[PDB]
Amino acid sequence: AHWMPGEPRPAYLDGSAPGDFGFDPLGLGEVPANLERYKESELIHCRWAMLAVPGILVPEALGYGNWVKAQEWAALPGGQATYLGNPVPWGTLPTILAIEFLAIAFVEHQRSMEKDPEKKKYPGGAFDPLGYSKDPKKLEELKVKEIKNGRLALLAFVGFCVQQSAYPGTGPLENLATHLADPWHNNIGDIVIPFN
Amino acid sequence: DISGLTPCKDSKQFAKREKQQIKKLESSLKLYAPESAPALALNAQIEKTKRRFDNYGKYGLLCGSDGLPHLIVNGDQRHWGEFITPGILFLYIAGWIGWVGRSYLIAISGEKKPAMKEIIIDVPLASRIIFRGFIWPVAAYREFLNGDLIAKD
Amino acid sequence: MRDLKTYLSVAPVLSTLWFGSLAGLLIEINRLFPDALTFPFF
Amino acid sequence: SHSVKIYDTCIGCTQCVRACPTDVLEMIPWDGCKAKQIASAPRTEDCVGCKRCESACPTDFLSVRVYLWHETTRSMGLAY
Amino acid sequence: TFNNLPSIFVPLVGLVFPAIAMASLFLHIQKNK
Amino acid sequence: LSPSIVISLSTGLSLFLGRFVFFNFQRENVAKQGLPEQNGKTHFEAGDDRAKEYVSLLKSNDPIGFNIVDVLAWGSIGHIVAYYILATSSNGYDPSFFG
Amino acid sequence: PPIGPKRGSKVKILRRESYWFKNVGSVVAVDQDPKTRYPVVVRFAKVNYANISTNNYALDEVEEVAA
Amino acid sequence: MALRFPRFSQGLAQDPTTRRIWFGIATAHDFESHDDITEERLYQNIFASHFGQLAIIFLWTSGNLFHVAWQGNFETWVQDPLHVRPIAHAIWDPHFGQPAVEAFTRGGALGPVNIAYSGVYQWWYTIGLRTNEDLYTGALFLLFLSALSLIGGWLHLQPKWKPRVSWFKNAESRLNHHLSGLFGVSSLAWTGHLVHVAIPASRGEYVRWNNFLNVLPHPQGLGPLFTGQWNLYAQNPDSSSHLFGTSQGSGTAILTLLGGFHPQTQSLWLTDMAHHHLAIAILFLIAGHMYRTNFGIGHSIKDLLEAHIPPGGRLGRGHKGLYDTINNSIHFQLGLALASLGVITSLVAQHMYSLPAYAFIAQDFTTQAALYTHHQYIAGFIMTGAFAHGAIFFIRDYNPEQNEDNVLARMLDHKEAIISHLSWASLFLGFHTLGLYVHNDVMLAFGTPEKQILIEPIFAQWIQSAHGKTSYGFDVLLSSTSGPAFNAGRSIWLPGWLNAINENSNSLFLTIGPGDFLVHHAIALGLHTTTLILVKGALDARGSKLMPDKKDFGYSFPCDGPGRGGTCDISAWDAFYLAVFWMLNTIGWVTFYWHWKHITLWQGNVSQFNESSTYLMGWLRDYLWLNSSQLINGYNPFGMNSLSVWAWMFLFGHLVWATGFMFLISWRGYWQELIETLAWAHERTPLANLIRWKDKPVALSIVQARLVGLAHFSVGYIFTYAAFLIASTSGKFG
Ligand code: CLA
Ligand code: CLA
Ligand code: CLA
Ligand code: CLA
Ligand SMILES: CC1=C(/C=C/C(C)=C/C=C/C(C)=C/C=C/C=C(C)/C=C/C=C(C)/C=C/C2=C(C)CCCC2(C)C)C(C)(C)CCC1
Ligand code: SF4
Repeated sequence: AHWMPGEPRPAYLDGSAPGDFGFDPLGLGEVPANLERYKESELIHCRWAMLAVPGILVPEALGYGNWVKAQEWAALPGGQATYLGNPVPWGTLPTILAIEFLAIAFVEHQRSMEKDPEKKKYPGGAFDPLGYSKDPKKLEELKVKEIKNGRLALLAFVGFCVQQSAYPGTGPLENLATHLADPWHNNIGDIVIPFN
Repeated sequence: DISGLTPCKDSKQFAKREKQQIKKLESSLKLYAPESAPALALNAQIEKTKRRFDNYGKYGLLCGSDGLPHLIVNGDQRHWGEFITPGILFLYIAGWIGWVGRSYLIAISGEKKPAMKEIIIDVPLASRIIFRGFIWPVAAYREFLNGDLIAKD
Repeated sequence: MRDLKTYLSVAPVLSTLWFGSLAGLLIEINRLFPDALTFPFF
Repeated sequence: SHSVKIYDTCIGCTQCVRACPTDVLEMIPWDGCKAKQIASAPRTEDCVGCKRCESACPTDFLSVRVYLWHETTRSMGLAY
Repeated sequence: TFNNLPSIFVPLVGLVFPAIAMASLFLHIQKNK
Repeated sequence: LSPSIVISLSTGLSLFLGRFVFFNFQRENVAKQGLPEQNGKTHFEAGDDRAKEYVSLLKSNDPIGFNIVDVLAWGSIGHIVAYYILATSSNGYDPSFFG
Repeated sequence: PPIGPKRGSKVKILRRESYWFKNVGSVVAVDQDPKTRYPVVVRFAKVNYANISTNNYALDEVEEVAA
Repeated sequence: MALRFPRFSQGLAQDPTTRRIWFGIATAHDFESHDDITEERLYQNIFASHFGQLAIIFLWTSGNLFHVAWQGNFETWVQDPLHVRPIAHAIWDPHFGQPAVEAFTRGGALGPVNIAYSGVYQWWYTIGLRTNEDLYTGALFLLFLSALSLIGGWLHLQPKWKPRVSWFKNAESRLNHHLSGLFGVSSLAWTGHLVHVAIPASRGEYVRWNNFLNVLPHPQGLGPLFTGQWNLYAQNPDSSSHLFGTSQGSGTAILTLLGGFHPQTQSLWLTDMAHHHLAIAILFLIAGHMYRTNFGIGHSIKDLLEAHIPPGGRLGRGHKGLYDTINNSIHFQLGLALASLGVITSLVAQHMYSLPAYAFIAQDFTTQAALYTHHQYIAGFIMTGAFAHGAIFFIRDYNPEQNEDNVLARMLDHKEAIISHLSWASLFLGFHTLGLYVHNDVMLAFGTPEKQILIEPIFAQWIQSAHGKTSYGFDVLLSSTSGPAFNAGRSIWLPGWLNAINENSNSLFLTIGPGDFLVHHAIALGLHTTTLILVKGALDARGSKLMPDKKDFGYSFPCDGPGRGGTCDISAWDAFYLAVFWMLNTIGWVTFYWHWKHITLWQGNVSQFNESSTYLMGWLRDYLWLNSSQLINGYNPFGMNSLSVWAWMFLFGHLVWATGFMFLISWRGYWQELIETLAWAHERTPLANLIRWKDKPVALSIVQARLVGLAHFSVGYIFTYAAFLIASTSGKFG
């Protein structure tokens, strides 16, 4: 377990934590309270991004959008979201912002008030149906799996955002389609090396 | 054509400046005999002027409304030769000097009275140290990595 | 010559020799490559 | 008038007194140095402020120390 | 008499008030309680 | 939506967040900062006989401790967000991004 | 026992008000009297602004350098 | 307390010499150093002095208003503004000769008068204030406010209302009130003026105190505001044809965000400024309710500073303990205050010329030059004072044991790095700026201007092209139509802003060139070097290797004697004093650049500046020698003209700028040994032994004479350049 074999491990990164492959070049997690805050925020970023990747790929495969087309309707005054074709009757810009704020603020601020640093990241109980917590010998494996898939989804979200930045008006499945059609001449190389 | 500047081989004001300076030299050339030495020096200056303007034409210099070569120092490759290719050629040479005079100061730092080598330069030691700064950038790089570049007080 | 090389090693004599050589170098370069404003040799 | 305070870093070299053109300073007995003497300053009211005392003090910074203060006719170097 | 008012006040502030202030402040400068 | 509805809904949803959601965070941050300390002592403790924290205005009854000053605060945020909504909606402005 | 450094020991200075602050020096001599407040005479390679290369320093205004 | 005139100091009162007089004048407002002083009495004297300053400010503004109301042609100026000269005040000089009365009669006046180059005409005309009775009423009201401030300053010195030391140290309630009320309610009230008065005044009708409760600033009236339909206040923007002062082409809107200039006045829209002051009023009223005062909510600035300690300790202890080194230290407060004030004064100068707010203030050219020069020299002085008071804080008020390892002690931990890298930046800038200027001087000298090093300012032209200036072809965020910036603002303000900035005749984002690059780097040299001197004096205020006990000698002291090589000008005061020279040089550069760029724009030949600003004989010939002809011809042997006073003031400023050199070059010791001979001669001259001084006539003190030389120097600098910049800009007026 090491992000780069041959590099020395930080003394505070032993490998016991889930996904602790010793990757701290800049030295951010040197004090332990910041490291617990960073673990909580890593898992939060991870869970949001890996929930987001289906919400980006699926509505582009079948939902008739491309994950930014789902936002353009709010940029134009007059027009509401096309949740699978049908328009939503819950208003367009301001009231969805009200519901989003009033819902996620309550959820995330009931998350904030937790003091146990393990429940701050792995609460369980109501958030653990199906009883996938009653055996730590596999729960550690599942925590490593969560961390790994979540870091993968975070990198995939960088892929989404930067493929949107390089190609302004497309989506990731269109990028994969272009790479499956002509894989050599339609890759990143035309952007890292701009011809003009 | 960056920064709203026509190139100097195409700028009419640049050619007008050339013709004005050439006429200013020719009006001073009439007062001398065509075979005399002042006249030949003026003619050499005339050819120097003409090929100077031709060279500012061919080297991609950009001329403004005033009709003078402006330097685009931003980073455009077309004009690296205006600032960056000289600039590196400065930072090399300058960094030669400082890497020499520093190294010399480290080589006469361990003397008994090291101040009588500041005012009386050891030419053998200085000549040994001078070419050490030829490939100075790798020495400075490694001394930065080895910590020998910064004294530890 | 002993103690003449120490005098010629002194900072002003050595500075005038170095800057005379250097100034002649720059002067002959500007004779060879007059009126330079770019480095086109790459 | 002025305030010529001295400090215990004095080594008893007697050079500030020998520089003083107004007899502000005077060596006294002391036990804090190899020379077993230190430079007092009783006649501070006669101090002009010329700081010859501290232009002759061979310490790391200074032992005798002139702090310019209320200027009287004796401290303004006035013969009138 | 309103074009005559500058002629009243420019001396009264510029000659008279400066004499008043200079005298009074010179007395205040040299006073001793 | 009529402006009275907008003002009432946004104010209600602001002091609802203040009464129930963002109460313990605001109050614990208040206790954390505590008081303005002039040289260790507070402004009133050091003197000045005018910076006394008023308690006749903060003593109001509530099982959780809501006071009239929080009613003004959550409610100033309320009217502010409401008027932001109202003016932003009443201004027929086209952002027209990318087109 | 002789107090302080030795008559050739290298030393550095922790006196804030000195010219040679955080600069090394050579201990000339240490006065063994336990009544002189500044016994450690130090010699420095470079002069101060008063063209003086030495001053007496205290024991706690000095630090025996490990070089 | 004491006996003689410096009652506040019994050390100068017990001084037989003339130094008593001078030093009692100088140290009069240094309440921190007086006898029998307490922090309470210091704060109370400061408060009463602030009241006195506010009283003098309102009195000076009342004087402006009275002398424009009595002796001004303001009623005639509001008819044809851009072709009628303002009148500052009349002139009754009994030394004037009849030609000088014939010459100084301007503006259609009954006698000789002075031309208001201050812009009070334009500003007053823009905010309403049409007839002279309005200016009379304003002067009466500001006399009333002067008396009110005097009353307050006397009242808050009596024991029944003397505020306590812990009341001036309430650094949360004061910020709360000043942000909310002094900054927010005042901007709100200025919006109230611009809406009830200045916009109706620009659109004809004269809404005054008698008829402002029964006229509607907007035809609906508080329906839009209360109902939230605020767009109704931006309905009729009096588009593109409005004649200022008349109802032709007028509108009904009061807060429309249009951007850009009026077409007629070439100033900003009063609706724009109304909406502006309203917006910042909301922002300042919001920002006020931040600091906890009495009510159980808000922040404590302590636990914001104490809490901003970064983990990892890159700063150290952070701001732990910085509330106490500012709340208890008035010199830190004053340094920060003057820093912000100098920054925003420079901002005032830099925005009032490029975004002129007043009607027909861009059309009178001498006014803009006088205003920019004024506010920039004021800003440079205020900045120099910010730093001087930081040095005085480091000496008098800084407690290192209270702020160990915090973000402020870390300055002194590595002050050598700051000072040496400022000494690198300034040295680089000067070496290269001067090298390029001298290269171009020599190229123009050798008749080869094509060999000049004309480095285009691509990085400022790119910013201009990021604002809509289509003069460089960079096609950036607001010069490119296909962009997010030219889409989210193309419907609100970018029309007017683009049509204003693209106009080559106004001062908004002037077309720059290589001379602008070179002079901007001269400006950077000036700022970096003044900063170097001031920062070096502030951080070496407590001590250095040459004088580690400097804190014990105070801020201003002459020297530390000739010993230790020589300690001339070692104080932090001396650093300030040298930095005033470098500051005046810096502002002279920025204002020479401004005035030549603008006089070439106003004349029409921008090509003159663009081809002549790259070499210094162009600045000496085509700016100083060329534009000073009509000035120095203010009085010739065969007559004089209206610029005679500016020629005389020009030479006067030269004379005192040279007299400062007497005190700066010639130092004491020569003068004491001269005045000793003079005292001998007076005591031995018959019929003058009768007369004898009471104060023994000593020469000027050393630090005093540095101050006096600096005062003569700066007075001459300022008067010379004021005379030249007004005479040249008023001899031709563009
Ligand atoms: C700091 C500001 C500054 C700058 C940037 C310049 C820049 C320049 N000036 Mg100006 N000048 C300045 C100040 C400045 N000057 C001042 C202050 C004066 C008055 C004293 C002048 C007076 C002046 C005159 C009168 C003239 C110039 C000229 C020039 C040009 C020099 C051409 C030349 O001979 O170099 C050629 C290059 C060299 C001499 C360097 C050679 C270095 C040696 C050979 C070592 C390099 C090789 C090395 C071993 C590395 C190789 C790599 C590897 C294989 C090892 C150049 C544009 C001349 C010109 O052409 O006008 C435009 C000219 O006629 N200048
Ligand atoms: C011999 C030279 C001389 C003298 C003495 C004067 C005298 C005067 N001129 Mg000037 N003038 C002169 C030559 C001279 N003129 C020349 C050659 C020209 C060019 C043609 C002019 C052009 C000119 C103009 C254009 C104007 C004057 C004005 C004035 C008057 C100023 C009003 C006044 O006293 O306010 C009081 C004076 C002051 C506030 C200035 C003094 C400032 C002091 C030094 C600074 C403060 C120091 C300190 C705080 C106080 C210490 C003193 C204390 C004891 C009171 C005054 C009569 C003005 C006038 O008449 O308007 C009313 C006016 O507008 N003159
Ligand atoms: C809301 C209530 C309130 C208000 C209005 C004020 C107002 C003021 N207080 Mg404060 N004060 C308050 C509450 C308040 N205070 C409380 C509660 C306390 C106790 C904690 C204090 C304690 C206190 C002290 C200790 C002092 C003051 C001072 C002052 C005065 C500041 C000096 C000045 O004129 O700045 C004017 C500055 C501005 C209006 C800011 C303008 C800056 C902008 C950004 C500039 C650019 C725009 C420009 C205005 C346009 C010009 C164009 C043209 C019109 C010229 C001012 C009268 C000082 C004073 O002068 O005492 C008399 C002083 O010493 N106050
Ligand atoms: C024209 C006058 C002038 C000039 C050139 C300078 C130049 C300088 N001053 Mg300023 N200064 C001046 C007037 C001037 N000062 C005045 C009147 C005062 C009031 C007392 C001050 C007060 C002052 C202070 C208080 C400070 C400075 C600083 C500096 C340096 C700033 C860094 C810089 O630009 O260096 C770039 C170098 C130059 C501009 C030097 C120009 C000369 C050329 C480039 C050198 C080569 C010439 C030639 C080849 C030599 C041959 C001649 C000979 C051997 C035959 C620099 C040496 C600061 C400083 O030194 O710190 C860095 C500082 O702290 N000065
Ligand atoms: C000595 C001292 C002192 C004094 C000092 C001083 C005087 C300082 C000054 C300072 C200054 C005088 C500063 C200034 C600064 C500035 C800055 C820092 C800026 C920034 C900016 C920015 C950040 C920007 C941004 C932007 C832009 C670019 C434009 C548009 C908009 C935006 C926002 C985007 C004190 C008392 C403190 C203390 C003690 C020491
Ligand atoms: S202060 Fe100077 S003169 Fe006096 S004893 Fe010390 S070293 Fe000698």
